[PDB]
Amino acid sequence: WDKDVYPEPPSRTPAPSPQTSLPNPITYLTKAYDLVVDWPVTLVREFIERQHAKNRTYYYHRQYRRVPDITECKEGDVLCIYEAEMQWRRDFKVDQEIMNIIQERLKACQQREGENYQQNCAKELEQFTKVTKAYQDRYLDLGAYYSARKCLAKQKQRMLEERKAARQ
Amino acid sequence: KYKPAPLATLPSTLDPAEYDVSPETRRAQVERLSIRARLKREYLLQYNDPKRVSHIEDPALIRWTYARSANIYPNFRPTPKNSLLGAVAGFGPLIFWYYVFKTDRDRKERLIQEGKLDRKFNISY
Amino acid sequence: MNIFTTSILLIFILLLSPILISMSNLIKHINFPLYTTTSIKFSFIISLLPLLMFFHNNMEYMITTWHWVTMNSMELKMSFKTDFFSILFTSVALFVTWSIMQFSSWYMHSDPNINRFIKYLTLFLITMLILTSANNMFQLFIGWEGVGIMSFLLIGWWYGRTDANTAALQAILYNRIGDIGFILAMVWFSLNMNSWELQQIMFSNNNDNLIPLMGLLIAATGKSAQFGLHPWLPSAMEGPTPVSALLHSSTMVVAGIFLLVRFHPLTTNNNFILTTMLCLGALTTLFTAICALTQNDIKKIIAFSTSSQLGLMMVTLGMNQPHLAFLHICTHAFFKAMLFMCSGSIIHSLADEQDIRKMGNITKIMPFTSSCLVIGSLALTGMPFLTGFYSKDLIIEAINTCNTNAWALLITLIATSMTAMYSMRIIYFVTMTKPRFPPLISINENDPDLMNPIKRLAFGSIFAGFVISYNIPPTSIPVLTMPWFLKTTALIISVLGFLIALELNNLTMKLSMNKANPYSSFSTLLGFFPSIIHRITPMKSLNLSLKTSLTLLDLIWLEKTIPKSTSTLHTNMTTLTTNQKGLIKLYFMSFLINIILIIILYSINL
Amino acid sequence: QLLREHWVHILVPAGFVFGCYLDRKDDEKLTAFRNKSMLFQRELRPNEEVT
Amino acid sequence: MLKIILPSLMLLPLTWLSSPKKTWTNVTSYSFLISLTSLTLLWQTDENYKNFSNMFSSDPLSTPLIILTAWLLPLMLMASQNHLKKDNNVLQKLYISMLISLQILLIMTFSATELIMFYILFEATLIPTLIIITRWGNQTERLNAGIYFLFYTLIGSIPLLIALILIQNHVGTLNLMILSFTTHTLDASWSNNLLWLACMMAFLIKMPLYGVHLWLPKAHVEAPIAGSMILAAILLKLGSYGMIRISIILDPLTKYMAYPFILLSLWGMIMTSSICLRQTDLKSLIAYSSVSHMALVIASIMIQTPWSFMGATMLMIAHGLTSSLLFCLANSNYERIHSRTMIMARGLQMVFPLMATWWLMASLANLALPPSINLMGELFITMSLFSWSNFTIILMGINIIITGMYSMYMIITTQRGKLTNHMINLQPSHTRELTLMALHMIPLILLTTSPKLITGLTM
Amino acid sequence: AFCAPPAYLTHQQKVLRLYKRALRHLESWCIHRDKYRYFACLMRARFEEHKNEKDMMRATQLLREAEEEFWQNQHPQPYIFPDSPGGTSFERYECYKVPEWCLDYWHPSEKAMYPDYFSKREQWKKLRMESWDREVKQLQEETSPDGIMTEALPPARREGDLPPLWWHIVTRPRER
Amino acid sequence: SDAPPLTLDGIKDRVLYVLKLYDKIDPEKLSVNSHFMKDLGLDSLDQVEIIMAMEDEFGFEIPDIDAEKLMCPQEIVDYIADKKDVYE
Repeated sequence: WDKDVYPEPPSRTPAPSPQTSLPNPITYLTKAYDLVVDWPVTLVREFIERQHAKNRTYYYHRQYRRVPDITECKEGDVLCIYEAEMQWRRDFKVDQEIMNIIQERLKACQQREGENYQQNCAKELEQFTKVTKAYQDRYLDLGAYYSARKCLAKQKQRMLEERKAARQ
Repeated sequence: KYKPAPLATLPSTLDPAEYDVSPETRRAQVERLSIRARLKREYLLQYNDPKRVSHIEDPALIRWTYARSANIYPNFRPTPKNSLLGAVAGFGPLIFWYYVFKTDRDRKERLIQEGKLDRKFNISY
Repeated sequence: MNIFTTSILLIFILLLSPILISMSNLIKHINFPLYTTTSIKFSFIISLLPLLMFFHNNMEYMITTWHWVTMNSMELKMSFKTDFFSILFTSVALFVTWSIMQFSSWYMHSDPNINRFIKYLTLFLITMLILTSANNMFQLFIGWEGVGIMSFLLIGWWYGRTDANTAALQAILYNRIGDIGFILAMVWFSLNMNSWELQQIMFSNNNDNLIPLMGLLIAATGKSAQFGLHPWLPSAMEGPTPVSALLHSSTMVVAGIFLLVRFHPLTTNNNFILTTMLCLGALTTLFTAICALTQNDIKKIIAFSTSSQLGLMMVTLGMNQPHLAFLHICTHAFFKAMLFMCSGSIIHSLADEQDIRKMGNITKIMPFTSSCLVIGSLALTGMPFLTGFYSKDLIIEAINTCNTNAWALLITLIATSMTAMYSMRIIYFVTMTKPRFPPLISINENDPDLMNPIKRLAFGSIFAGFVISYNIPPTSIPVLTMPWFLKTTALIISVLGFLIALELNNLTMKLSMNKANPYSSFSTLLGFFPSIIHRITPMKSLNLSLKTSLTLLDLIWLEKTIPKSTSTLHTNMTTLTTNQKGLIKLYFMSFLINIILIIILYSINL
Repeated sequence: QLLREHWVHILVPAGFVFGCYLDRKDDEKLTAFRNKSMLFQRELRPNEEVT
Repeated sequence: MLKIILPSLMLLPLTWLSSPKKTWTNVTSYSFLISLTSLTLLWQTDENYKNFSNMFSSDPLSTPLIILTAWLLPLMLMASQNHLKKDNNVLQKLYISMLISLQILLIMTFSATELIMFYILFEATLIPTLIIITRWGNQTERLNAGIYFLFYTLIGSIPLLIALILIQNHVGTLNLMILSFTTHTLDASWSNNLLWLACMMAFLIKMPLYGVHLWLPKAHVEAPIAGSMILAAILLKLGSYGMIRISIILDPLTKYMAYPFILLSLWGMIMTSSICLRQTDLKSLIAYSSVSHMALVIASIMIQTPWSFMGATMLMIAHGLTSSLLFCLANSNYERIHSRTMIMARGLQMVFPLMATWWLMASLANLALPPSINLMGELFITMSLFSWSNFTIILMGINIIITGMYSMYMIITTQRGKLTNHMINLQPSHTRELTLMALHMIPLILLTTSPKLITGLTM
Repeated sequence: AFCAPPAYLTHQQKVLRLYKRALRHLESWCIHRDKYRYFACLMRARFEEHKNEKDMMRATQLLREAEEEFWQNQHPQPYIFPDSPGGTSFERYECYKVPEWCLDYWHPSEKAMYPDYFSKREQWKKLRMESWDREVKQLQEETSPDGIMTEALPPARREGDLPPLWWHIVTRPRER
Repeated sequence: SDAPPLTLDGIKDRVLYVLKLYDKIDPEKLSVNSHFMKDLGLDSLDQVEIIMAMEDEFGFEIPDIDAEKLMCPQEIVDYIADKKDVYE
């Protein structure tokens, strides 16, 4: 749970001001709950974690070495084209998951801000619009048979248009 | 007062052709009765027929299905208003929908070529 | 922050547990109805806790239990949004369903498949709780269609009541006609915002966003009762009274309005919807009140009343008092259910005679149900402090206090009168005239499973409205500055309805022979709208599906064209090429023609 | 006796065995690029014979 | 892949030589073992597609079809175990052999890369179907039905082959993913247009449009349970898979080479869904429903959007299973009665109390009741079509409505009325047919649970 | 609903049916039974006025005007009788009204219990086959070659022997 | 809330109760077979109103086909018994 990734803003908790001559039910209710339910559950969790630690196991994260790109890849030849296209599919999937992360953080921020979502929930919306212009200019009109070649054609046509605009 | 219709037929009583006292028409009614009674009796000599291990066959049902399913093309004779309704149902609506879709797509295409249509958030399509 | 989710999942787990038991073999040994009733009671007692914590913190909650899929930047997951609306609707629905289950356990003896009935009920309940406390529009569609099919089954429980099948078909057709616009909304949002969730949809609070609103609007008109698509509510009554109450007094109809109110943030910036919510919902307060003056069947009358109240709530939405609408849903449920409960008791006591025309002296012969029925009738009229007031009268304030269309306001007040009108109609024809029912009598209401539920529901219908109106956070800013003839309009006009109903019901005597007048005939026959729609639309659509498509395309032309044409063609060519007789005098002439041809071709082509 | 009947249950297992063996032979063919690729090119650590 | 095929090539001699009292059980259980072993393909840890040789391959779009086929085999077996009960052991053995040959061909084709191998297998699928339909029917028009089937299919087959040749010559090879990594773009002239045609016409003629839906009803009616199953489940899917795998080259033609076919597909969906209301013959109703859904599949295949492809695969699998199930139910109600007609037997649910809940659970999956892969697919496809144009939700909705109608019409003219009194031949449910229903259903539950397997290329 | 009607009708039954229909619609219009009795007596007087008349002309004229007045002054939503068509119990129990022949396919482990009742089915069916063939000749002997028949069914002109076609009537389940 | 079924004695006592409360012609002494038109000189109107009163007394409806032919209290009772399937 990378907190640098998921902010989890602070929690400005309020204080209790029970000004009356009657007792708070939640006090006794939650006390009895935390008493009867959490006790056995917590003991069992400790048991499980101890068994874990005694028969521990590890697993790593796969690091995919990099390779040349479609550019430095002669037409007709394939081996290169394949070792580039699969890398590109990996990048595509990673960008999609990034989009998911942004959306999740956004919904969080929204709810956690409540009715003030129009003022304090505008920062993340800007990251969203920017990231989304990127994902658009990259992967908008490819087609289910998408691939590095079509993405490159997109990039190149867009570059040509921008450059013609600049020159006039 | 009241008028007929294709839905709300003229009920039994009000029908002028009823209350007739024609001997020929009453005889036709009694002939219908003879027919229906013969049918019901032939049916009841099987509904209760013991030693039976099967069901009944409804030849009216079978003939109705035949006439709705397979007796069609043989007795079918092409004529106008028929060829016409067919060509209509087979051509008209397809082409209407098609003009609609083509106009819409060309609108969208020229709009984008201009570079206007707000496509923000259309990331998945 | 752990007890909360614990409870919110525990209620669903409780409702599951019986269904699971249904799979098992214990039912033949066990009292499934009592089992389920008590599980529901404990589900309610659980659901209560959220209310306390919420009124004490006013902290909404949002949860994502299970991650279903990840469809390339558009994920899906079982997400709940425990806010005021749903956290309260759960409690109300359970407070009603417990009583309904007791009533059924008493009302459906002599029937074998009672455990089946109970399982169906609790399944609908699970689906409705899902729809209520759901956030993802997909989960919401799940609730939608599951409710639809459950209602189908329940209206059809007696699968020989021929017209019941047709009623169920009506229901399904109209619910699908709503699902159309709902899918429209889902699609528009998944395109223009990439997400299905209300959180990430709220950011559509600036654009036109009119097509999805039209979609939700059609969904409301369908799943609820409105002008175009009401006719399916009166027919359900063909089914039993417990479900005709549960599924048609506080559920399966409030769903559309619940959806609209959950989507209210985008409805405050569209001044068209704000209007069309009045020419659609207020109208229904007339096209059913009319039909609620001559109809004899208790259940039909009650259903038309329900349509009226739902139109009223859509009106208050149109003019932007959504929390008012929701509170009215909550309150309305209580007594609109107790009425069906009392009616079912009456019927079962008698020999299945819904008709008011064959009952009377009900007060003396049966004081309890009559007292409760009067309670409910006056509460629906708008008696000042019976949990009807605490929503109805604020609504009638706003309706005249805001910039509301004239005709809409006017027919709405007319309907507010017709409420008292047909309520006193029930009263007179059932509770004050003579015993026009058969001679035999086997009354019995001293049974607890039928005397306790009504008692609990009456206490609720008397207290909960006040309790809520004083305990909920004050969502909106009211208007408390107007003349008396605009602050007390509902009260005055309901009293007017009482007086007029008394005068007319007493005129029913005096040997004033009746006459088939067209206004009343219209009212009784619903306005002829079904009588024409359900008699032409089916006929034409089916006749087209037969003539053009089946015969004239799929059996005639698409066969005469390709295959039979090829057949005739090849057949004729074969007839030609094998019409030959065995004569060398001819075969050789043909060989010679061919030789000539070949020579000439070579000559030309060099 | 009974084998004439209860032997047939030996084919399918033998078919699966033969299938896995044939796939093993195919994969032993195409052995080229065993470690010459450009994304899984190791150093062949000691005592770790080839894939 | 041989691990999936070879045993399916051993079930044949097994059937031939096994004794009568035991061949059924032996072959059935071992086919189930094959179905089990057919899951190794699901170890798709990473995105690198699976390739076993120059002759075979697998993929996320093919694996589902493979498993579904290897699992529909034994269901055909079982559903084919009460009729032909008075037919000789040799004849029933022939029947089993034909079923198994169908299985093997379908697997080899859904796996193969070279479209020419795909094609020869796609056309060898016929012989067993034509045979099964002619030699085991119950009416007389089965002959004309088989003829139509065969000749529609071969007319399609021919120009497909001719275009495969033109390709193999212009391009160097036909292997897939090489066609991808070395595709190009076409000058978009009448030549390339007719090429697009000769490439898609066969797959379409197979996956029926409005214009050529004619051989489906005749087949599903005159033919028995197994032929109906396999048609409604796979022999249509072959066209869809071929079109998906092949359209990779014909870019961009498919933007303006689609309007007529999309229009036809939608209009046909609508008209056939309507006919499903007033079509007496139950199996004919089911067949036209299949047409109505495959039209959605086609409209989603053409426009080439990822959402669309995933929805196509979802709805494909769902319809396959659901149609097999509905046909099992029809056959069941037929063996007791011997009349397909819908209005003859009525008012059941008083003697088949459970079976209904195997009728119901099908309709709800036909009318797109969620949470079901059916509705997920219908909905994603409607999304893609809405993006492609805003004036198609109309037809989507009309179809949804007419389906919600005729599904319940079918439920209610067979399990909602009042029981007849001359159907004394109502042998109660057999554990066998109950099992078939449960097996067609349960996988729907598990896939509704975890569909990531059943998505497609884009996921 | 057991006996069947004749093809034609008579003025008598036509007028009777008009009378019953009008009186039911009046019971529906005018709720209180006192008013119902009053107006029913009035209708009775209206009838007894023209009763003694016999001229087919006046008969048809009055009948066809009466039917029009009835159809024009009838109740839109009349008083249906629950156990009869239109009501809220018609067929309500047909979902439970199973026939007997479902019995034969019971399992012996189930008909093990309920033994007595199944001890009497046989002697009932035995009361059917032993007296079936006879029930045919009774008609095939009296199948009057005149060939003009109704749907009625003659009884067992003999004694001891049973009537013809009693199966489709006997064993008809209860109404419950 | 189902009351008990109906028996022949109850049916007969009820029918006599009603046909005695009748006032037109009945001399307050009805034989179970006190034929209406023959043995009491009644009218078709009276007979039909009797049938209607019985319909109201027993909730259900008697169809015309048999209302026109009933001419005996014993026949009415036999009809009701064969309709409600009484006397197990």
